[PDB]
Amino acid sequence: PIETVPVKLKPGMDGPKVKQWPLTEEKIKALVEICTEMEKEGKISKIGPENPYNTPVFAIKKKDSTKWRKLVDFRELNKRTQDFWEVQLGIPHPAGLKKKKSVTVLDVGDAYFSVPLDEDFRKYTAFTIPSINNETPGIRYQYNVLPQGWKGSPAIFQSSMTKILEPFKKQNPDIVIYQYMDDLYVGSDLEIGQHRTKIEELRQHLLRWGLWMGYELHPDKWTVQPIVLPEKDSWTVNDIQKLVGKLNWASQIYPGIKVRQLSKLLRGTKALTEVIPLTEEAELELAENREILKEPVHGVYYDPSKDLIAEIQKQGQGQWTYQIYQEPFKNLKTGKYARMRGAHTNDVKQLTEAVQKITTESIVIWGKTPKFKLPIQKETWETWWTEYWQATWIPEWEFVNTPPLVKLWYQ
Amino acid sequence: VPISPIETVPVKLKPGMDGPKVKQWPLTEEKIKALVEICTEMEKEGKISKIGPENPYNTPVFAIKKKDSTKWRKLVDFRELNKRTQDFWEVQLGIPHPAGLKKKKSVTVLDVGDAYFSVPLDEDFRKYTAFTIPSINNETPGIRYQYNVLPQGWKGSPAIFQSSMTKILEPFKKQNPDIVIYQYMDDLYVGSDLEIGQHRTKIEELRQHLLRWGLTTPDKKHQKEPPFLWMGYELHPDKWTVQPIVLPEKDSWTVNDICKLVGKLNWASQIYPGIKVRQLSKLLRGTKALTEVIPLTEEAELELAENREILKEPVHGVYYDPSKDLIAEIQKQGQGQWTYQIYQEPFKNLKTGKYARMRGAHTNDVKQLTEAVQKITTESIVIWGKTPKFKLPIQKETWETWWTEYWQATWIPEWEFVNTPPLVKLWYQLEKEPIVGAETFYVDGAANRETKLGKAGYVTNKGRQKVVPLTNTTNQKTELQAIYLALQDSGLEVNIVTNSQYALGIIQAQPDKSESELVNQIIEQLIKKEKVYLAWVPAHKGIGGNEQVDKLVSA
DNA sequence: GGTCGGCGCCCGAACAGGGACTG
DNA sequence: CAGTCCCTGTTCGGGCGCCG
Repeated sequence: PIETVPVKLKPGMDGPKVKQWPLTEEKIKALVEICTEMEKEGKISKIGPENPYNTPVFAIKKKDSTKWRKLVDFRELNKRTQDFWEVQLGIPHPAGLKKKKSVTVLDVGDAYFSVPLDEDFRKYTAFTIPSINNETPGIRYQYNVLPQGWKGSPAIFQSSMTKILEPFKKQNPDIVIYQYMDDLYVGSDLEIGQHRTKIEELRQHLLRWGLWMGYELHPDKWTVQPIVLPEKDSWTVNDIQKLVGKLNWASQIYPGIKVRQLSKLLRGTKALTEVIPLTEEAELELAENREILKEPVHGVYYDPSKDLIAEIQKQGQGQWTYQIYQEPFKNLKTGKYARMRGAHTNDVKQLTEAVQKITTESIVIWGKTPKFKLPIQKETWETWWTEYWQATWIPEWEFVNTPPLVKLWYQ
Repeated sequence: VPISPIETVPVKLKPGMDGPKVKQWPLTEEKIKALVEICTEMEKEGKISKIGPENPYNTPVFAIKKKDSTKWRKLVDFRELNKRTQDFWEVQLGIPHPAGLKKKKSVTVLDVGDAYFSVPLDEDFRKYTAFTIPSINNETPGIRYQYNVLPQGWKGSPAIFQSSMTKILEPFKKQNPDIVIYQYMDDLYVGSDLEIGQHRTKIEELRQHLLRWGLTTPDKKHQKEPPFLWMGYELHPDKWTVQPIVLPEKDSWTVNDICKLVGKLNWASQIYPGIKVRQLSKLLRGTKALTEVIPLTEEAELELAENREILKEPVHGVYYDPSKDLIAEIQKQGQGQWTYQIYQEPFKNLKTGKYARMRGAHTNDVKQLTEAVQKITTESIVIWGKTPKFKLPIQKETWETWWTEYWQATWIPEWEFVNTPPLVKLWYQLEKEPIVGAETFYVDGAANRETKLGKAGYVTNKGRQKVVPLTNTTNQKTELQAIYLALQDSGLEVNIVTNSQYALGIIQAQPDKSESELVNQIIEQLIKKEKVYLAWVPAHKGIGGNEQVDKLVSA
């Protein structure tokens, strides 16, 4: 008996038409039980081939989670409804969420099933469940409530969400609450003990309205990865050549970098392994360049209208560096991740984990999901990435092949 | 017109479009008799109805022969209607392969006849399915009908039938969960582990459950005893094989003949291991005419004779056993070709296959092996829904050296090493540090965009030097040529310093094959070396001999 | 015959996007 | 400076096979 919020696509665009990719047996069995149960609860209903729209669907398990979770790749749909969740019902981003001692994520996706979806928009939420060896044709469904993973769902539920959070925000005014997709980010400066206690208070505060998760974060302990120069005592020709190329590449970010005196040491046609003593003018040029790399880049600031872009570099031995920017060489944040799951045995698992950790930090700091430039081939990525995904959202990505040149971000 | 028991599917036209209005083709008198004989029969059964001048739409119609039968099939040239009809989402996501079938006690195959003619069409949509049947006289106006059931030739007929058929089978599958029903268009593979007695009871239960909705299961197409003819295979209680494959024996081969031959070979490579189409597909490159005669090369005639000898022996696959693990083993067949077999017990192949794509201008065997594993993994999840264990002809240390040092993310699932030559290996290893006591080469190349002329050379620390004039070249080819010179005139251990990102980006990927002859010559020189260290310096910065050699090859 | 849909392959044409050089 | 040429990769379309 709830009124439906009318939703329309962006002008001059049709719904998503993305084919369903093959799914493993443990995933198809998980989707059949969930779709049958959701159909029994009236959340979804079967459709036919007269619906020309479709969206891929697969299942996941969150970190340390046994139950399967239905996930839809609404990325193509979210691109075609972008003016709705940014212009009309936009959610403000609290700048203090990243300054809290502890932030916890809660999967509130089960609450969207309480609000019905607009009748005219249900045509675009269509998806298909495949069968093993194509035993049967595609079993198709469509969403009758607010779908999990659609950017229009938290915008419609925002009015209902604020009224539920008002009794808790009044009792705890110093606690910051942000909502992005099917997740709820709660950050506070409380001690870790009473912090988790206030979480359980909100868990029961949400259970009495018709809604269980525990992932913790510590944004105050997030570090950046600056560009570092080696502290070598004996410099060879090859060492100075690599240093010049690295400093020359770093000059595109820090305009004050100079390599004039260091290039003067590479005047003769010397052997690479030959040791070269650093002149007095070169030792000062090396010390000044180290200090410039300590300085922050001039003129770098976040633009809310520009899209975020993240580049990842595999540096081997379980080391992965990343940079987030909107304009080239104007990087908003650099970093490095190490010893993640699958280190020294699986690159795809580490790359999948790295994309998740980067996207999580982007939601806390700016409230946006960046577009990734992944150092992997497409077919390699599109084959295994679903086997390691543990998040309810999915960022956009493209595939690059930039062979290394000099190692700018890792020593 | 009575109401069909099956629910109809609402179909619309694309907004801002009217129905088709196209003139009928001139038909042969033999096809006219077959059409009027069928049109009058389908009209009696309530499948097509007469229409008057109030229907301003029309579409062509013709008929082709049915395979191994005197009956004809009616088809409609709906090419103009399909353009203006709404888009449909096909529910046929793929193909049912016999390698995914599980061993069942009893098996029954049946095919319903004129199935498109047993499923109704949307009432508001029948007006656009108007067609004219020309009479034996060109002056006779002709009889105009409209379809009341799925027309053969319309782009929505298969998509509507496959979804309507699944809806009818859902109540039977819900009441009979342990019954496996492979549903592909108008063919039903019904198997069960029930006793042979209760099997035919459920078989007749389904033939009556399908009869309640207007679907007839004739006893002519009914199959109760093996071997079953299903999806172009021969299903036996323990093995399966494809129906007999016939290759053309043309004395004069056209492009069309080669295309048909390659297609049949691709179909055969599923169970017939060792099929190669490399040299036969090399006959289809750069050709323009489908009917152009092309002589067979010596490498193509040998490849055809080998494939003919493989098709002489009888091969057979087995069925999937979910209790034991899935195993896939790959062999390097030819330069750019790969073959694989998927099995659970030794020499009992579930199915075979091949992979041979050339991705990129420069690649190695490790890249191609990774591509094949991915092609097999996707194929396995389609059929069996799981990733098989791999037996790869690559050393555990060889792969460990590759993926750890490669800059891209690469990975292979759980696999073990099999010692079946030829073994995939890395042909040369670039050193990570400069080599002590090795001659250092500073190379560079340049060319002119207009003259297509340039130089390429090097300067060493021991005073060695060389510059070579080059004709009809580019800036990239010279910088590669400068490296090739440094590899020719150097000892077994050599340090090479370049400023070409393009040249360095190709060599560090450790390729063993390339479309460029200059790269293959560089690869050949790299294999002969013992220690090779590459390094990149920015050009035009006065670095070592890189500025000295940049000025020599300037023109 | 010159219908539709599904799936696979092999080829070329067309398109795309980055790197080094030039008015 | 923008505008190319060079190069390489992807996407798409058009053939053939197979099935219904």
